[PDB]
Parts: sequence; C-alpha cells; structure tokens
Amino acid sequence: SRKESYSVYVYKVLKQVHPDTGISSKAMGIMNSFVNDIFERIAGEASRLAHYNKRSTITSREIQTAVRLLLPGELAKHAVSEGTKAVTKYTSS
Amino acid sequence: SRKESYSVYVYKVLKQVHPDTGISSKAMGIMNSFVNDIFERIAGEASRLAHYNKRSTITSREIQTAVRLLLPGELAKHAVSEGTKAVTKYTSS
Amino acid sequence: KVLRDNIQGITKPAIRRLARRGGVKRISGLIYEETRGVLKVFLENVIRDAVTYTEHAKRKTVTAMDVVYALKRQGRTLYGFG
Amino acid sequence: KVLRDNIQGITKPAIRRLARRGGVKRISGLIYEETRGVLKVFLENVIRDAVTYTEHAKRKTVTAMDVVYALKRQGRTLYGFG
Amino acid sequence: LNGGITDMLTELANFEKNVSQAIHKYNAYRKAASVIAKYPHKIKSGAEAKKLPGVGTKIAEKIDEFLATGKLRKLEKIRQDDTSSSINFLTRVSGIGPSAARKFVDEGIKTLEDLRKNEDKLNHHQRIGLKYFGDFEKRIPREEMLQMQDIVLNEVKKVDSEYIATVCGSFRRGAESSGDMDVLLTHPSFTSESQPKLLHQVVEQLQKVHFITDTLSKGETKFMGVCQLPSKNDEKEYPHRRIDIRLIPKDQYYCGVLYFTGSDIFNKNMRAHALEKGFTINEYTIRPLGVTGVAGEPLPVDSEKDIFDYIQWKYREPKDRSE
Amino acid sequence: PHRYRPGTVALREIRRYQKSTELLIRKLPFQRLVREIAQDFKTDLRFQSSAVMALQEASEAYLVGLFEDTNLAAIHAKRVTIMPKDIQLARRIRGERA
Amino acid sequence: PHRYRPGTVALREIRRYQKSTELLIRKLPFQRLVREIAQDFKTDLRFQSSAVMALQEASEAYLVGLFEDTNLAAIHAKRVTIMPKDIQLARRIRGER
Amino acid sequence: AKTRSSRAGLQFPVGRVHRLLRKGNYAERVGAGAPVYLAAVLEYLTAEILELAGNAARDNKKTRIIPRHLQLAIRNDEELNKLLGKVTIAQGGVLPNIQAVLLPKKT
Amino acid sequence: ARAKAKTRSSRAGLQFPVGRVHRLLRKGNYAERVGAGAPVYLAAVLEYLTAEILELAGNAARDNKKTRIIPRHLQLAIRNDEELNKLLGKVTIAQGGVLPNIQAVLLPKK
DNA sequence: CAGGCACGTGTCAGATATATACATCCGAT
DNA sequence: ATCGGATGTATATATCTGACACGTGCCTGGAGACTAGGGAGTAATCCCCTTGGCGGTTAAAACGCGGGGGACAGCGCGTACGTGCGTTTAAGCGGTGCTAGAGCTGTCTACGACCAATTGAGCGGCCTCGGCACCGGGATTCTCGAT
DNA sequence: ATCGAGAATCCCGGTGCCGAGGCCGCTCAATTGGTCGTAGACAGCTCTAGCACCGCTTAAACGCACGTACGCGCTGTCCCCCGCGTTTTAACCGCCAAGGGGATTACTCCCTAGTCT
Repeated sequence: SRKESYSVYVYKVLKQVHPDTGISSKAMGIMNSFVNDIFERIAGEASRLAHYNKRSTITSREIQTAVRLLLPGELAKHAVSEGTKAVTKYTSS
Repeated sequence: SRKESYSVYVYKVLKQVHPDTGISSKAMGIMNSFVNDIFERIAGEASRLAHYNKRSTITSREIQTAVRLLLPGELAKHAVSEGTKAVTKYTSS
Repeated sequence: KVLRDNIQGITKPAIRRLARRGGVKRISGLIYEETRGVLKVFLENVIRDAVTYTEHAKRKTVTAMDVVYALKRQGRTLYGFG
Repeated sequence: KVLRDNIQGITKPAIRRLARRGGVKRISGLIYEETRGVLKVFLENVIRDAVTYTEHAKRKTVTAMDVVYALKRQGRTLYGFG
Repeated sequence: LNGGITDMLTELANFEKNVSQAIHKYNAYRKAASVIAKYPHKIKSGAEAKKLPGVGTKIAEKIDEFLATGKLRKLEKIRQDDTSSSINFLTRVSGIGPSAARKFVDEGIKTLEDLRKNEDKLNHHQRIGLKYFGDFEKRIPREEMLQMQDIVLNEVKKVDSEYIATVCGSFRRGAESSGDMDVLLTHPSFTSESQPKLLHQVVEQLQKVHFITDTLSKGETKFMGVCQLPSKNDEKEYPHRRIDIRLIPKDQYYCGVLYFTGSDIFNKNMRAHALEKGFTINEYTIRPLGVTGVAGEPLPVDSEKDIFDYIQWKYREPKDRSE
Repeated sequence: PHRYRPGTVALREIRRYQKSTELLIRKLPFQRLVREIAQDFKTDLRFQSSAVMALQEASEAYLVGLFEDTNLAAIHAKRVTIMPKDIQLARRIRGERA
Repeated sequence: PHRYRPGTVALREIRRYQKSTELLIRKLPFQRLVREIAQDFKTDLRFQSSAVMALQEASEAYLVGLFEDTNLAAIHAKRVTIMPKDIQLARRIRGER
Repeated sequence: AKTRSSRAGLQFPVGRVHRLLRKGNYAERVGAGAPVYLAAVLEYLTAEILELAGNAARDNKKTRIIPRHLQLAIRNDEELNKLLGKVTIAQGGVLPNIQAVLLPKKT
Repeated sequence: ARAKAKTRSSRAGLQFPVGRVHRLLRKGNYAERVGAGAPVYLAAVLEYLTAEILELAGNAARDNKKTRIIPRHLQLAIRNDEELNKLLGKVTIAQGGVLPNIQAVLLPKK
C-alpha cells in the first residue's frame, strides 16, 4: 500500500524558516502527529459549528470561527490573518 | 416550531419503574439533556471506531464497543446484556 | 450606560455563603479579593467563547444555547438548559 | 508460566529516579507502595481500553496505534508513536 | 363516460411503477382508474369525483387540470422524456422490469433493436420475452382456447387418467378472450402430507407433441412456458401464447381453482363473506375462525360447492363470478 | 447577652447551605457584571435571561468546587482557615492557571 | 573519608535527570508487568514492542506529573519530604478520586 | 407489531434514533441493528437514573422527582458518579459532607 | 485545451497541500458538503502553526549547539512558549523530557 | 397517495408542595 | 439547669403537574415460490514478527550502617476573624411602555457534487558521507573540613 | 569564611558510525473542464421578548464593638532517610529456532435483492 504523511511539507517549511538545520525521524513523526491532531481538532469544531447552526456545509467562515475559538489569543489572531491572506490570494486566481 | 424531546418516553420509563411517583418539568429537561448527551457520546465513539477500522458503516458491534468503552464495569455489562437481548428479540421477529 | 465597576457587586456575604456551601468554617480576608479575581477570569473565559458562538451565527442576542455550548467546550457540561 | 507479582519489578531506585526528575529533594519510605498502586491502577485503566480496542477489529496483537487511541480517549494524546 | 379520463390516468402509475418504482402510488392510481372506469357518468368537476373518498386533492387536481386543458403538463413532459419513455417501452418486454430497463437505458440500450443486438446481456427468460414480444401482446380468441384446452386435456389424460386439469381464470368464467393461460393440475397421490416428477411428466408429454415451444421456468410445483397451436399445414402460424402450469395437492386443488377462477372483486367479496361468517379462505385451504381470531385446523375440501356451503353461500357458476 | 462560641454558628450555616439549592448570589449585580465583561468583546450586546441564569449556575458550581478543593488543601496543610495561597495551590494542581 | 552533606547528592542528579531524556525504568520488568496486567482481561495476547514503549512513555510522564504535584503539595504543607498523604491529596484534587 | 420499538419490546423510539444517526453525519451508512441496540442502552440508563432518583426522592416524604433528587442519586452512586463526574446540574445543590476535622470538640 | 496545471497550493502560495486537506475533509465525514475556501484556509493555519513551532524548535536546537532538531528541542520550544504550552497543555511528547525547574525552597539556604 | 396514528401543544381539576401557627427536644453558658 | 435553634403536628394556601381536546407531520401500507448474485466463513498458503530459550558480562539493585537534619509535639502570644446590633441601601416584585431583532417564508443564483480525461507530485527503493555519539585526558569549577 | 584537598563536570580533540538527505523510477491522486440539483443569501414580513423606567417594600449588606482562639514563631526530641561501601543478580546483548498470526486467494453458502402472477 502507501502511507501518506506530512514529511515533505514539514521539511519544506523547515527549510523556508531555518535554511541550515536538519530534523530527525522521531522529531518528524512528532511534527506529523501534531499536524494531524490540530487538523482533527479544527475539523471537528467546524463540523460541530455547522451542525449547531443547522447548516449543511463548512466554509471559510466556519473554519475561521473554529480557529478563533481553539487557538489562544495572538496565535489565533495571526492564524486568522494568515488564512485570510491566503484565501484572498487563492480567490484572486 | 415543533420541538424534539424525549418527554413521553422518559415518562413511560418512569411509570414502568415507579408507577406511584411523578416528575417535575425541570427534572424532565435535565433527563432530556442527559439522554441527548449520552446519545451524542455513544454515537461519536461509534463513528470514531468506524472511521478507525476503515469501515464504511455503523453496526451493532460499533455501538456495543462504544458502550463498553464509555460506561464503567457493571453499567457496561448490564447495558451490553440488555442491548444484546433487544437485538436478538428484534432479529428473531 | 457604560459599566464602570461591578466585580464589587459580588459582596463579601455572597462569597461567605458560597464558601459555607463549599464546607469551610473560617475565612481569611484576602479570600474575597482572590475569589473575585478568579470569578472574573472564569467569566471572561466563558463569555469570550459565548460571544464567538453568537457572532458566528450573525446574531446580536447571546442565547442560553451559546452559553451551554461554550461550557461544554471546556468540559464543564451543564444540564437543564438545552 | 502465568505471571505473578511483577509489580515488584518497579524497583525503589526507579521510583527514586522518577521522583528526582519530578523535582523532589528527599523521599519518605512508605511512598513506594502507594506509587506502585497508582501505577498499577493507571496501567490497568489504559490496557483495558487498549484490549477493548484490539478486539473490535478481530486481532490478537496490541498495536501501538491502539495504545495511542486508548491514551487519547482518557485525555493524554501521546505524540510520537503513530 | 370517462374514456379519455381513464386512459390518461393509465400510464401515470406505470411511470410510478417502472421508473419511480413506487408501488404505493401505482396501486392507488389503478384503484382510482378502476373506480372511474365503472362510474356511469361523464365527470364535470374534480370535486364531484372526490365523492369517492380517497380522492384526496392529488387525483382531483389532475382531473380538473385535464378537463380544463385537455392534458397534463407533467404527463406531457414525462411523455417526451427519452429516458422515461425508453424505460416504459422496455418494461413491456416480459422479464424486463424497473431495474432491468433502468440499467439498459443507463448503458444506452433503449429500443428493441439494441435489445436484439445485445443477446449476451440477456438471460433465458429475457431472450424468450424478446423473441415473442409481438405474440405475447396479442389477445387470444375463445375458440383457440377451446382447441388448446382440448389438446392439453388429451395429453394430460394420456400421461395418466387419474390426473385432473382445470383451466381457470376469465376463460373459465366465460370471457371471450384472455391474456394468458393458467392451468391447474393435481394428482391423488400428491396431497399436502404426501412425487416431484408428476409435473415433469406432463411438461415432457406436452413438449413431445410440440405444443409447448419454450420453457421459461420449471419447478416441482409450477411451470412457466410458451404454447402455440399447430397450423393445418397451409394457414398462417398461430401466435405464441403464454401458458402457466401449477401443481396443487388434492386437498388444496379446488381451493386453488376457486382462487384462480376469479374475479378479483368476486374473490374479495367471498373472503369478506367468509370472514363475517367466521371463516378464513385463502389460495390453499379454508379454516374456521375462533372467538379470539385464532385459526383452527383447515377443513376438508372436495368441491367448490363444499367451499360455498362452508360459508353458507349459494354455489355460483364461474360465469356469475364477475363480482 | 446570649453569645455562641465561634464555630457553632458556622456549622449551623454549613448544613443549611448544603441542604438547600438557592443560588446564593444576587441576580442583578451578577447580570451587571456579566454585561460589563461582555461589552469588552462586542459592544451593544443583549442577553437572554436564561443565558444569564445558566452563567450564574455555572459560576456558582465552579466556585463551590474550587472552595471544596481549597478546604481540602487547607486541612492538608494542618489548618482550618483557608488562605489565598490555598486557592493558588488548588488551581495550580487542577491545571487551570498553568 | 570525604562525605557530601545530605541533600547535595539529591539536587545533583536532579539536574541530571531533568537535563536527560532516557527512560529511567528497565524494559523487561515493565514488559512483564504489562503482560501480567493484560492477561487478566484476555488470555494469550500479543504485544508489539512499540505498544510497550508507548505505554512506558505515557505512564512515566504521568508519574512525573504526579510527583511534581506531590512535591508542590509538600512544599505548600511547610515540608520538604513528600509523603503518601500528599499523593492522596494531589490525586483527589486532580479528580482521579 | 407495527412500530419498530414494539418489535424490540422497548419504550424508546427506534425510528427517531435511526433518523438522528442518519442526519448526524456519523457514518454514511447505518446498520439496522445499531438503533435498536442504542435505544436499549439509553432505556437501561434512563431506567437506572429514574429508579435511583425515586429511591432518593421517596425518602424525604416527597413523591415527585426534583433536580435535587437527581443530583443526590447521581452523586451517591459510584458508577454513575464516574460516568458524570464532569457534569453540573442546575438547582442540584451539594452533597451534605463536613470533614471530620471541621467537626467541633468532643466535650 | 487542458491548460498547464498549477496546484491549488501553489495558487494560494502555500507549502502545505490544500488538495490533500480537501480530500481528508471530504472523506472524514465531517459535513455533507465542503466549501472551496475552507481547505485553503485550514492549510494556511496549519502552515503558520508548523512554521512557528519549527522556528522555536530551530532556535532551541541552535542554542543547544546542534544542527539537527530532536524531540528534546521540540519539548523545550513547546513548554518555554506561553501560548504554545496552553495550546498543548494536555499533550505528552515522546522522548521529550522535563524543563529544568527546581523549587526555591529546596535550594540550599546556607 | 390515502389513511392511521403517536406526539406537540393547549387547558383546567386537583394531589402534592410550601408556608404558617403552636408544643417538645437538643448543643452552648 | 436555661434557652435559642432543630423536631413534630395540624392547617391553610397555592401551584405546578396529570388527565382530556384538538391538530399535524411521521409512518408504514399482499403473498410463495423461482432466479441471480454477494459478503464472508472457512480451506489453504506466505512471510515474518514476536515468542521462547540459552549463555556470557556487568551496570544496577539489595543490603548494612553511621550519622544529622528534618518531621513533629508542646508553649506562648497577639492580632485577625467570629458573632451581635443599629442603620442604610440596594435587591426584588409589580406594573407600564417601546421597538430591536429572532424566527419564518418566498425567490432565485452562484456554488459544490459528480463524472471523463490528463499528468505531475509524492512514495518506495537504494546509496553515502557527515553531524553526532562515544571515549580519553586536561582544565575548570563546586563542595566541605579548619585555620 | 577562604585554602586547599577531593570530587564532579565542561571542553578540546580524536575516531567511527548509521541514518538524513538526495536521486531515480515510477503509480495514482490532484487538476481541468464541463453539467446539474440545490443551500442558502437576500429581501420582506410578523410579533416576542429584552430593555428602560418608576413606585413601593423589606431583607440583605455594612460599619462598628468586642471577645477569643488559632496561625505562627520558637524550642526541644528523636528518628529515619541519605551518602557511602560491599555483595548479589537479573537486565541486556549476542545468537539460534519456531510458530502462529496478519495479509493474500478461493470455493461456496446462506443471505439478500429481483421478479412475477
């Protein structure tokens, strides 16, 4: 079969931030588990919000509210700003 | 707007176990909330199991394993016994 | 108008009654101020989530459902309201 | 040979090292039995959930994935493995 | 006087059956069509037609729209729909139902030409239905039914004189035509508490004299096939006709004859009369009803007159069994 | 001059407030406090009465639990008078502040 | 003979066991304990090595946290020697009892 | 029987539970036996809560269940207290519990 | 036709895959329908969080005089930060360890 | 699609709860 | 022993709940064999990962023992917190009036599900050399007994 | 209240190692381009209830007096845990077999769907 992972993406992010650093296999696994955990939490919160509001779909607004409601303070604010910038860039085509 | 409540069923259960007593409205709402919470917990655990084992459906086993996971020992054993009896009775007819 | 200070509205006898329900006999003098601070921070934590839930629904009224969802989000599930 | 009395495998120096990493200076003498008891209780609680997990999938080997699932169920969320 | 009203309602339930796959309409619409067809008055308003309770607004609105405009836009739209019309046309083939026609139209098979060109996609039953599409849809005159009944009885007594064969249905009731043949057979050695080759002997004998031309399904109890009368060496060949053979135990044979003789309204009235007389009558036997509704041991049946006497009802000839 | 010993008029109040179910907090000051807290996140907000009642229920239960844990810590420290450091320790061990 | 004062040889190796990240519990006794606990639920069960390692990691982190809370309670109690009653208080406050 | 609940001999609704399982987007397919089993489990838990509340409600010469009685029934039991350890009940009050050290002198 | 392709992650200028996020959201059975802007937003949030935690981990690794990040550095970065520790308060890191913390009372008074 | 019907909601008689009066009974002083 | 808070006992409100009344969306609506295919239950293999065993080395555990510093009990005190009383003041109940916005409904309209067709990205396999683990000695630093 | 002996630890240097990272050969999931049913965005309607205000009414809050008892500092006893040295021991590493278990096909078998009059 094939086991999908965020290894290449985490590596690219690490190179984009610290050009002269490496990472071990166990640290990569921990980073992958952290990414999956955060993704699962945000997706679950968005699904719960959609169910509460009688809606049938999850949009950028639901994910934004979930991010604002999970992450604390300045981390949430910066995540919302970065995501809004990315969404604007994507919708600009 | 017709609300969805468990009122008459809780009252039927109470008459089945304590015919000489009654229940107040606030206690009725508390029982409704308790039933909703337990149902949500069990359904969420069963969905987690079904997604976990790569299955694409929820059967009696998923709910049974959820019951065994959440409820403590005596409660879990009695709930599994009662539910298995109900499933056998429903299937036999 | 604009509410200047209301944390003093949680009076000393109210804290004393709550502590007696908790099961204490003698209460120090800084317990009141410390409890006011803790209650304020807990109310802030719950109210932030409730207001976020209200804003997501494009509503101007904070209903009890938003409050119970905010309470359930922190593991402090509340019964009897929805 | 069915196993017996393996809680004594958690030696006193091991508990002492764990407490030193915890940050205690000096350690009493009656604490080791309590530590062994709470360790046994926690291990039983985790392994019961893990065994229930590994039986719903018709399998006889306890995978680290099942241990991770059981730990996450109790509110531990152990990273690393899987 | 509702010839146009009845005809327009005919196909509406058919699309509900073969396309929408909802029998819970089909049955209601056919009940409404039957009750309109026997009403001896031309309908003027849907509210007047609502006097048949069960005309909930759904039929009343359709009949009012039909009277006002001469048609139904829903019906007109569903007529010009290629998929629905193709499915309906395919379901006219015996063995092709809702699922089969739906799947064929899904893969583009929509006409008899494609059905002929795709032999490998058909079972034996569907192929036989395809071969005799025109013949099966033709009506059967009573003189032809007399000839083939005589042939069937001759062959059946040729197999064994103790056999008893009765052609039931509208032909037994004296109707001038029928859509198919339901022939009922029994054997004295075959009872409810008693040979799996009794029907096989009759089928083989009828195939030997070249009366039965095809076999659709053949079991130990009932046989499905095709029959065709032989031509007198110079006339055009007779169209192929659907013939049914059912083997019934002796203690249930006359009850089966009564059930398959009809008509459906007559059978329903007889069942209601039995129920009000404290008896239950089915396809297979008659049973007494207790005070609490518990059915007892089935009563012995040796004649149709016995069945009529059980429910305290005068024996009625099949010609008088219209209702 | 009928004066009770200090401590008896504590248990006479303990049993009463443990046997009852009253909210023990005046409703209007709590409503004003809730509105004052809420106006810091979004101006011009209006509250359903049931929402304020649920907030009062939750805060009352949380404070009662915190005071129970504070009492346990105080008794563990060989003492019967609760001090703010007892609340600090209870919140710290509970995992709330840090 | 040179003898260190009691307490110094504690804070020393407190620095060591807080700076380092090994297990601090032997593998085989913990494996045998895990197997003995497991056989009470279902007989003849197999364990992956990674499962035992994850169990050890989670249990050891839990014990470290419990000892941290026990030390905090002991310090609050005007005392530097942790006692079983401190563990009982910490477990009761945490909600495990 | 006609209703699905009557076939299983339960008072809780099989149909409503099945509909909630479908709409709740828990899994895109739900087996037939799951809602019956879940209804049985919910019925047993409700019966346990109600019988414990009645055995508590009755004891104060009161013949009507009050949220205080529900709180007493949940807190008094051990398994139910573990099941609902992080749940607060409106107008539930607190168990009567005074520490032995807090009690006054023997005298 | 079929103009030359460019991944939606590259369209949004993100290193993380928005297509994989969209597929996981669809097949995780979270909602009946999934909007087009949600996967991009979620991938941006994940990329920001990963970038922050990796930046602190790299700073700690260079502080410890190493070129390669190990789980100890990740634990140090997570616990040292105030917001990240609050985010991951109930998370245990394998081979992470414990931050050096000795109570002031236990220190030798002398 | 047409019936059959279990819940949802509304209404009023009334068991059940609550508060209000006096006679005993038990921890501080 | 006396006397203010807990008990019972009887009575008079009072009130929120259960037995009817009526509507409204759910809810389930013929049967008896005769084809035709399906998830899977078991028969049969294929690696291969965990189980078990045996032997050799030795870091670690168990055991003894001399302290010395910390746990702990008892005393004294003085000030912080309890109970009580007169007074104020703000909570609480009951109207009275007003409109902001929650809730619902009709109408489309862009939006996401779904399906061919295409292809570039990420996973598996396979090197390979360098950051780091490990060892050894020197230099530096921390700790405790007296001068 | 530092000198100095003694021990613990950092630093520098040397050596080897195994896995982190890079490259190649792919398979298949991401991407494009269309269609088509519909979730909900946007206006319009009610009409419920949250808000503002006022007028009693009185029970809770509060300031102050006064007693008293409990937290805290202090002192003296003693006891038990820690640092160190000596003696087992089973933990761990090396090798082997081995054996049943998770992952495959594969025949068929009761179960389920279609059909039909």
